[PDB]
Amino acid sequence: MLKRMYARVYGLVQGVGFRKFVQIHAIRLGIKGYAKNLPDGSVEVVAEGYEEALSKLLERIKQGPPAAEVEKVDESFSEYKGEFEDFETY
Repeated sequence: MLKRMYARVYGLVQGVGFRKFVQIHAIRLGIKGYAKNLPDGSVEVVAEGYEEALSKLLERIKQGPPAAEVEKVDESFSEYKGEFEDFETY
C-alpha cells in the first residue's frame, strides 16, 4: 500500500535536530521524500513509502527529537507518485 504523506510540524522544531531526526528514521523505514525548513519557523515533511512505514514515521514526527517541542502535526495522505529516490533535507 504505497502512499504519499504530507506533514506540517509546528512548535519548537528548528535548531533542534528535527530534519536529521526525520531523515534518519525515514532511511531506517525505507521512506523517500524530504524534510524542509519553512520561513515561518515550522517544518514540512513529504514522505513516500508503504503505509505501515509512513505511520511509523508519523509517530516519530509527532514526538520529535529530544530537544524539539512539537505543538501540532497536520498530516494528509494521498497517491504515491514515485517522485523521489532518496530522503533529503532542505
